Amino acid sequence: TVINNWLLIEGHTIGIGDSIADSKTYQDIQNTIKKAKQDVIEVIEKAH
Amino acid sequence: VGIRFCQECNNMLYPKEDKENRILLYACRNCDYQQEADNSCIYVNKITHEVDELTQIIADVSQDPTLPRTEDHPCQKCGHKEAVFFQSHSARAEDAMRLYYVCTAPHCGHRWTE
Ligand SMILES: [Zn+2]
Ligand SMILES: [Zn+2]
Repeated sequence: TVINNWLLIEGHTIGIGDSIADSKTYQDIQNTIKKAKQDVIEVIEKAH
Repeated sequence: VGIRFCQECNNMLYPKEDKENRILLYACRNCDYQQEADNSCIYVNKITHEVDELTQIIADVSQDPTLPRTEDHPCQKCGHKEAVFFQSHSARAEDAMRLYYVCTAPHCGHRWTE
């Protein structure tokens, strides 16, 4: 009861602003993905 | 190795022993046709059996639109650049990822494996 009636003051939500990252993070993620795909390609070449 | 057939009944020739001249004779069970063989080996069993598919690869696979193509591997015979390639495409192969190549130039059909 106490926490609910206090939460009536602070509030809570979830949204796109909470699910969106920053440009630097997007660059990091894309770099990591490209490196991983390149490494998989290298492994396939060595196997062939 | 192979199967050889009698010329009279056209049945399989089983090996029969000639206990007089110490020689091998192929004889059938339908008529009394005899023969002398050149293999001199009744039975052969290889358990490795790592057959190179270059005998079993058809040259007609070059017309497949779903196969990858490369131009960094020119054909040994006709020097054509583009050459289809694929993997072993064999079941009962314990482990294999080697590539196989077929030249895409018509009537060349060169099938190698670097
Ligand atoms: Zn016969
Ligand atoms: Zn060729």
